[PDB]
Amino acid sequence: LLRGYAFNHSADFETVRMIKEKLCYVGYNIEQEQKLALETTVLVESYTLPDGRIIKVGGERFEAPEALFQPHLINVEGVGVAELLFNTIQAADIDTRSEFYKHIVLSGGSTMYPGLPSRLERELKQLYLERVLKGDVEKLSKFKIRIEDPPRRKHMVFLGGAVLADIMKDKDNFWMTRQEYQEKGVRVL
Amino acid sequence: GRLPACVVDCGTGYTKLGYAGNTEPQFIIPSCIAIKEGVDDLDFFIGDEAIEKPTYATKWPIRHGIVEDWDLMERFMEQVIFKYLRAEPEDHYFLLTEPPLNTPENREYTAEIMFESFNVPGLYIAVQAVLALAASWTSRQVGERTLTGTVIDSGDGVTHVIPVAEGYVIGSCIKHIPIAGRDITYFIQQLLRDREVGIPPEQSLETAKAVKERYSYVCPDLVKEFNKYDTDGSKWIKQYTGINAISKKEFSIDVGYERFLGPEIFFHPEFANPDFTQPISEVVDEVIQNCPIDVRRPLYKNIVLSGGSTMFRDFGRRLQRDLKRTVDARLKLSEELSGGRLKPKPIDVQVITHHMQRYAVWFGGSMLASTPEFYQVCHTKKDY
Amino acid sequence: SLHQFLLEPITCHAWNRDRTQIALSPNNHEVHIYKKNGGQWVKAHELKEHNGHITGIDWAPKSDRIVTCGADRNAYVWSQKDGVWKPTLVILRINRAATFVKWSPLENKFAVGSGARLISVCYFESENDWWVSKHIKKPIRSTVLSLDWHPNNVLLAAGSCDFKCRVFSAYIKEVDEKPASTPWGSKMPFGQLMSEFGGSGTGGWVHGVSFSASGSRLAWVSHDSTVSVADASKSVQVSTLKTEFLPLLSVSFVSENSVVAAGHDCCPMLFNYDDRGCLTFVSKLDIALETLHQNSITQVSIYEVDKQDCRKFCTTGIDGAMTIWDFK
Amino acid sequence: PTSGIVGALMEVDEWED
Amino acid sequence: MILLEVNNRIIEETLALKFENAAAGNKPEAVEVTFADFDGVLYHISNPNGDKTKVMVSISLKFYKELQAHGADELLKRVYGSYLVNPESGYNVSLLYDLENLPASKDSIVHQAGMLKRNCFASVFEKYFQFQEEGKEGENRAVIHYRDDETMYVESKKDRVTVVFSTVFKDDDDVVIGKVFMQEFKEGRRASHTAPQVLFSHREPPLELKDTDAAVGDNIGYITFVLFPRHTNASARDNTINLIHTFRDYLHYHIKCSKAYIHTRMRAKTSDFLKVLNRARPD
Amino acid sequence: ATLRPYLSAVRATLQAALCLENFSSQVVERHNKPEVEVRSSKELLLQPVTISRNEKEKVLIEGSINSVRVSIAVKQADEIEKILCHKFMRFMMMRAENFFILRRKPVEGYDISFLITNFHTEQMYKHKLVDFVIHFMEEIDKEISEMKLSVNARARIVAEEFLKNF
Ligand SMILES: Nc1ncnc2c1ncn2[C@@H]1O[C@H](COP(=O)(O)OP(=O)(O)OP(=O)(O)O)[C@@H](O)[C@H]1O
Ligand SMILES: [Mg+2]
Repeated sequence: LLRGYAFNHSADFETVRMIKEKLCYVGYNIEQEQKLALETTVLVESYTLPDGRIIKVGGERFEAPEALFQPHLINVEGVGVAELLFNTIQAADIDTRSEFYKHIVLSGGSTMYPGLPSRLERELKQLYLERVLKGDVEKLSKFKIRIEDPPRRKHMVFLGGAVLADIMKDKDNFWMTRQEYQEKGVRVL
Repeated sequence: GRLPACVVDCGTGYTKLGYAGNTEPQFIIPSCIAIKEGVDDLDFFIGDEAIEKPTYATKWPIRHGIVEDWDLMERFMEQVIFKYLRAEPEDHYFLLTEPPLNTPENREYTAEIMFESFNVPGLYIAVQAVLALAASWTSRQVGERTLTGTVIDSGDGVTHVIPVAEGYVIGSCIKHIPIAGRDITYFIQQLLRDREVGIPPEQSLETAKAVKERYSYVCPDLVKEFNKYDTDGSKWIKQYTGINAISKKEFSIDVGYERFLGPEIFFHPEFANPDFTQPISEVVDEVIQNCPIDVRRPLYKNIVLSGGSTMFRDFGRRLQRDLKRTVDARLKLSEELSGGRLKPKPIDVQVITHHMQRYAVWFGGSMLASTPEFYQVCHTKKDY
Repeated sequence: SLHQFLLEPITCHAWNRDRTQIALSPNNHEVHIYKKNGGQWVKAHELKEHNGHITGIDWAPKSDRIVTCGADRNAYVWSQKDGVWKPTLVILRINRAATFVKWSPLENKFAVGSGARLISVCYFESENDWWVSKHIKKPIRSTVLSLDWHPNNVLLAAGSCDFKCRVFSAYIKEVDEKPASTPWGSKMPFGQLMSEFGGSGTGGWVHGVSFSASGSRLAWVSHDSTVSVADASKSVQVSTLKTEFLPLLSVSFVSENSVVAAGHDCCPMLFNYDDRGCLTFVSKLDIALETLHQNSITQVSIYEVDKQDCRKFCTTGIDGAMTIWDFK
Repeated sequence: PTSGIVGALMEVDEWED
Repeated sequence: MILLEVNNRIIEETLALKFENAAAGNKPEAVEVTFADFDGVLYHISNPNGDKTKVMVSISLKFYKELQAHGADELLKRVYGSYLVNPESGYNVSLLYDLENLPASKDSIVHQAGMLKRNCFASVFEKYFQFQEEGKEGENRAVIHYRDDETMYVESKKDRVTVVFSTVFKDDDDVVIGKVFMQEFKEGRRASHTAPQVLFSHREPPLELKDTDAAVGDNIGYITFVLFPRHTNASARDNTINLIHTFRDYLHYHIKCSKAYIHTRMRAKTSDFLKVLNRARPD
Repeated sequence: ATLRPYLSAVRATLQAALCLENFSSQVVERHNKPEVEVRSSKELLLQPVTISRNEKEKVLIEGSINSVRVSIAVKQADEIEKILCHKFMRFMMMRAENFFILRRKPVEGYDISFLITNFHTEQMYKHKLVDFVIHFMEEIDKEISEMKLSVNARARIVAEEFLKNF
């Protein structure tokens, strides 16, 4: 809206969604992003509309996706995804904390921005090197942290359902029988 | 405040010039530039000396509320500063005016033309809504002075409805009605070129504008006025006498049904525009009820009118009556939806008319620029 | 003979066995299949599953299957079992963008070159119906840009941005059978460096590599406007020629003695390699610009039945035009 | 601001149917 | 335009409208307007404390004392006649007009009302031009301050009279542009044969002003007009005084017009480059 | 005479540097950025090259695998040429969203600077960009040398019209 481009809230919701899907990305280092945005014109791209107009989107590409890491920009009180992950892993029993550091899986369609894999690693490493192991930068090598994110992130809910129905296709205890609700009306499985 | 600030407001049909601290503008001129088609660049005329001139091509550098050519706006500002206002730009602060929904590029090119070419010490570009709403306090009670309202900006181009809440403009909820004064005079021209013979083709626009400005008003219902015109013609029918451009032959015409069908196309846009059918009574309601939920009531309580095309008689009365009618039914539906145990408080709708309504933006600019603390707000030369 | 398909560039092109259908990628996230109905090219099918720029295609003729790889870290294997093509999933386990893909002579494995300093050799498993990958990563320091296969279905050439051209072995024991002895070497475990080249001081990025029909000779082009041929029969020896033209982006053997090249000059060229170890320039083959292509040529392929008997070759590039060139 | 503006202000029937 | 007008437009329009409406017979209205003009002056048109049948036009020069010393009161008494009045609080000179007792010819009084600055300044030039006609030479020069950092000097000899302007520039662009423009004035005297003479020296005062304590700097220039008695005779005095009155504003106006002209040629070249750039696309 | 060999040398050096390809980043996943602004891998960069005619007019060319940067300094004779050159370059740099191949702020020590990416080489031809740069290096000198005489010729008429009356 702050460039001379007026899109109403209701009827143009699905027109700006294509702009978000096509041209948006999360920056690794904010500094180089701003340096390229201020002293260089290689971030501006032209998008065509159904009406035939051509609009230009510039430095707004890497500002919209950063409500996730800094939630206060759109009036949401909290800590952000990177710090909330830290507060969740550092709230369980000590023995199983290593079992969760190594295996973090990303799912859903709102984690397909370019660079979102490569930013959470840096944020967790910095948040775990100034809160838990303050200073003494030698033991981080022994501390292994790994994030798994295959290029099939969107449909991982479906694919899991494609496996669990395949293994347990035959034995008739996994399903809730029709006759169970003819007499009982509830379930315990 | 060793010398007052300069206020210049540029529009599609008129430009208003003056000095800070005065109630009236010192010059309201048409926004026309005429040129000839060395020092041939300076051979041009602006304003009333450019409406008719034989060996000079005239044109309008502002269309629809945007600048089309900048080489003409530069020259227009040169002869605004150095002929009419007679001010040296090196020792005066300037308060210009931007259209609603202006791009940064258009805003920055004006600063380029001002700073790089005129050495202006200070410049301030102000949105029209807050300046229009500031002038509303001249004819209001002492106990109510707030920056919350909805402005119906009318004029010669397109009509805007802009809400402002606590000093700032809510950009999303701005909507455009494509009706304005130019469409009204085009409509009344077609009405007059069907019934009366005696109008030369050349002076059609001037006679239409004169009939619009002198005799024009709104009526509650159309059928009763049509009946009253035929029942008693002496009271409601007048004569207009005009002077021909050739041989000074005076001519006369009768003003009839075009009196109150002129300003009716605000409330029935399908009379003259086939692609738009929503009355203005509903656009204001739909703009107000798309905002944050805590500021719905103060916006209804303050609906100010700024622009020349809202100068008709009884214009606010129709808006008030229609908005009251369309909110009362909604409250009745809400009450009946929840039985009859509790009756909501009825919403007070109010529209405010002033003596200063044709040039409200300039008046607000003059009042803002006379304060001592205004000089701490502008962008200085070194900032550019 | 020039034909202009689209004004946009062509990233990559693939041919089929009968030279009737063609697969193209017009610089977007889609693949278009065209056939020839008489004497005019009309589009046939569209394949769309990627969500990123597509960078490589190849068409296995005997099995009739299309492998596609792109910059979204994905790869798919398209097959035709009904009228509509359908995909099959490939697990690659790379975290950067893929850059090249190629089928093997026996059509049982395929090699993907990527920008994570990896080479992924993928093979099929049917217990749960997908492709599983193995990685070669030991001596590579940068992104790979070119790949090629040996006739004996084991060895693999690679060029990378670290100014080196390498020959590895990609023997997978679950699929392949035991190989014979080659001049390149004897001991062939998986992922073992067999030979390395690239020592010339002022080395540039290698854009294209290729093997000969006999399998005992390798050729590659560099960004310092040089072509080089490495022989391994008499001895592990090299011969490098320093051309006076712009860089070359592709190379392919026509026979045991001649090699054809193309690049940014928009004109294919022919070099000759004598049996004694000498490279000599012969001539151009195309005697606005005074050249049929209006921009750089990105890919060179063979229209005929390849290195056993090659007569015509196809060129495609950024201008959007595809050209067939005949020696006779 | 608003204080300066408001300080400088003073210094310088046929319808229901 | 080329030549700046010497008549204030707002005074002429307001007084013309009010006089024609008064002669029509309608009631007069209230007017309360404050202006500004070149060289830091400040006007005020108002009603004299409530009564709406009279109008008062007052001027507010900041440096009127030296003009009063050189005899500006006599010319004001001579020209405007009986319209002079006791000045308003905080203003030097005031003129009063009554709408009942109005002359039939409305053009002369409204034409004279606009030349208030010219009539304020004309006394010095009149007094020093009388010296050649009467021959009483040997009198000291004068000094008049436009603004906080500028001066006019005037002096008369037995065969010529001279006026020296001191001009200042702020922007470093204006320095070079002014050197380009105002070097042309030195050769205009040689281009004609019946014109006055112009002289200039940069960054230092001339010999007549180096004796005094003038301003030395990079931004200050000195422009010397030399006039002969042929121009300053009795018959052609008014045309001379009308045009020497405005020379700083003239030069500044042309300097600020030149850069605006350059912007147009820059826009044309920008459009040309954008056009030739777009001819290389395939589409 | 002397400008023609300079333009020829700049032409020859530009033709040997605009041979670009596409390259996704090997540091952060799925970011395509130029590899001459974002300097993150020494292997991908080429040696800078400078070509000059005298002690105050020279062109610097910096190459890479998917971007080229070309910085140009122009001639200046006196103060008026200096300020007009500065004004003209500031005018062009402000309108950099329309000039697709123009950098917003120049490299220190140089007046104007272009940045050309592989996208601008695929959407346009190759020789026409080099011809555009060669046109750029001479048309500006012509334009400013014309503007000087234009401003000089605007003083004669003003002085004559003022001196004519009295
Ligand atoms: N009674 C009236 N008095 C004055 N103007 C009137 C009246 N009735 C209609 N008008 C019209 O009002 C318009 C006055 O122009 P106005 O100054 O309001 O526009 P603007 O601010 O220049 O335009 P825009 O806001 O579209 O840029 C003219 O078209 C005039 O015809
Ligand atoms: Mg207005």
